[PDB]
Amino acid sequence: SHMPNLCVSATFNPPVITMLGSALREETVKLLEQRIPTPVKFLFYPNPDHWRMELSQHFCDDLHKSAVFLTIIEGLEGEGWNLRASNSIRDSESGKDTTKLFFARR
Amino acid sequence: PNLCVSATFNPPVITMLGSALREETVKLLEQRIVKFLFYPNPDHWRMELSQHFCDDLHKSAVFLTIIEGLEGEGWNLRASNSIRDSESGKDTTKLFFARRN
Amino acid sequence: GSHMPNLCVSATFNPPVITMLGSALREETVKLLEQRIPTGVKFLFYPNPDHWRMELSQHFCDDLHKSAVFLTIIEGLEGEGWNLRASNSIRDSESGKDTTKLFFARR
Amino acid sequence: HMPNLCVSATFNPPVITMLGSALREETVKLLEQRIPTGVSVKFLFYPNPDHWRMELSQHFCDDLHKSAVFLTIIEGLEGEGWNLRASNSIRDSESGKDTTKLFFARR
Ligand SMILES: [Cl-]
Ligand SMILES: [Cl-]
Ligand SMILES: [Cl-]
Ligand SMILES: [Mg+2]
Ligand SMILES: [Mg+2]
Ligand code: NA
Repeated sequence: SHMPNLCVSATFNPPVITMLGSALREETVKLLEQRIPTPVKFLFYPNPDHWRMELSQHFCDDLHKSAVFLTIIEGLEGEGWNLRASNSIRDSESGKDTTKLFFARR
Repeated sequence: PNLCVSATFNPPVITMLGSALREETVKLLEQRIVKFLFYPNPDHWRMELSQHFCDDLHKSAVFLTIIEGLEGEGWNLRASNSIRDSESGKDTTKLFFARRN
Repeated sequence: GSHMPNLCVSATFNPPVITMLGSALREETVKLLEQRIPTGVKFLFYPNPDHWRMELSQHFCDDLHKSAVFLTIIEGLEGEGWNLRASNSIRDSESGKDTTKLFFARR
Repeated sequence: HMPNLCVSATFNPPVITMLGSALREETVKLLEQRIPTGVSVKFLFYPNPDHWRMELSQHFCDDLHKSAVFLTIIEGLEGEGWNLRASNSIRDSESGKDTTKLFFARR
């Protein structure tokens, strides 16, 4: 170990954001839960340990999805997490798209 | 500061989000890639090429011009992703940039 | 082999099938990942193209566990001197399977 | 002013296109030799936009061979001074074709 990474995954719609990473501190999660709506919360779950936020009453179009990704990337960069890679898929039957963002420590 | 550029085809619709994006950078891209129009909430620049059709090769050329234009302005490419929507027949690609500072 | 070797790790779901390509991938790295991935079974070697393959036949990874699998692979490989450079993913509507690729370069 | 390169690969049959004004023909020839070796043909030049295109009409690549093609391209380019920065991919359900893009920078 000693090489911590972070994965943020975002599925739409409705928006469901998950954050995974062994060195991810709750204080980082709390900073992002204030940025993303700009009083919805991230809930913690184990195996694998992660934080999950669902915006049940929200619908994001392409522009607002771009804004969500940007706020996450900017918030995490300020916390010492650098963006290294991303990927995305769209599921034709559910009509949902999922995007993953991978970060490394500097 | 970071920047997200999103490009949907077809017709081409290019959106650029990032508070630190200069209007001078936007103008350089306009000449490289009709104009980008500014809109608030969220603050962004949007260019729509209604009378244009870009095939796979021209989509690659559009991405390259955007990346090269932004690199010269101090924005480094960090990641990308893409999806194709089977019902609309449209594909959307995102390009993420970070400042070299 | 002018300037530094590379790796490609591909993962298809479901069931999870992980493939690792790259001539410079040492068997010691493959063993470390074998211990890591279930925590988040062995890799078998096949030629033409040379690669390591692991199947988890009795497993069904939801989206969260897919993210955990990618993270364990990235972290394991980073500790071994392999830096993540890019990723991509597709979903096949007819098979219902998604495939994600992770590309690494030497430090 | 900074040169970048985009390599796009569509399957099946495999069609590889390379765009980037600063791409040397020596680099094109190197990849021309590497790509068939990864799966075991030439790249043709076309204008508007200027690019190199290779076909393998008599070939059908499974997911493993697609990974091998991407890896050979990345490794070949890295030796030529091109660093991998990003990738993306889509699958078209009606044509049954998948397209992957690989972006490289000289820096
Ligand atoms: Cl992607
Ligand atoms: Cl990427
Ligand atoms: Cl897709
Ligand atoms: Mg994709
Ligand atoms: Mg990507
Ligand atoms: Na990258």
